[PDB]
Amino acid sequence: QEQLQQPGTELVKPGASVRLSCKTSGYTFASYTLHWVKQTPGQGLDWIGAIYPGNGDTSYNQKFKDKATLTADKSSSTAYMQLSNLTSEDSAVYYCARLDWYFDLWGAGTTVTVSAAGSDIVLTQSPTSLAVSLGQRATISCKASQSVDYDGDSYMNWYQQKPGQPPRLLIYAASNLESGIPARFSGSGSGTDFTLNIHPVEEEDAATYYCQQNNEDPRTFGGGTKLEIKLE
Ligand SMILES: [Cl-]
Ligand SMILES: [Cl-]
Ligand code: NA
Ligand code: NA
Repeated sequence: QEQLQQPGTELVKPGASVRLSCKTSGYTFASYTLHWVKQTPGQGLDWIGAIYPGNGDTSYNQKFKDKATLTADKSSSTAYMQLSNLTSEDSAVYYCARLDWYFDLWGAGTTVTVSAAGSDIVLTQSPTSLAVSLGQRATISCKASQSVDYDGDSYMNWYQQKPGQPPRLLIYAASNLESGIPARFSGSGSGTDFTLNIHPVEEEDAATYYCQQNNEDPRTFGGGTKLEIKLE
């Protein structure tokens, strides 16, 4: 089975550097781009950059160009991201993943806790949290600052992250259910406006949902919507 394995936690000091690892298995490491993603409560997910492990070629989001360095070690099938000059602003969970929807695969993420006691497309989700009773409908909006469409296809996906589990693809290209996702989920929209629907909601559906566009670089994500069950 294909896996990306990341250590759970790194507790680190301001000003230090930390090297995060992503040990891959179950597929040819050299042949698939790997991406790294930062998660925070307020900013949702941020695309850091990506590496093609076969040759080591990298691309970085301008905002992380000095903070992150991506490398790949083909002899151990492991990708690494160094974060340098740590500050409190680096405390976050960092995932490695294959982000193209057809190869969707996520590691469980490494929590990096920096501890000292002392024209990109913007995606806006609405609401950012909601509680819905069992059996009822959850509806969540994602709006982009510019169109994410090309040739009649929307380059926008939705991701779900259930509590304690890695993120996973839920809907790709606006309206397609990923394999294995239940029929109670549905997605609509085009251009700049998209909507996720879940009905009837079940307990398993409690999760954080994120939209993402990959029409233009850098790939960007919404800030996340946390759905809970409203106990009745
Ligand atoms: Cl809102
Ligand atoms: Cl269902
Ligand atoms: Na391998
Ligand atoms: Na596939």
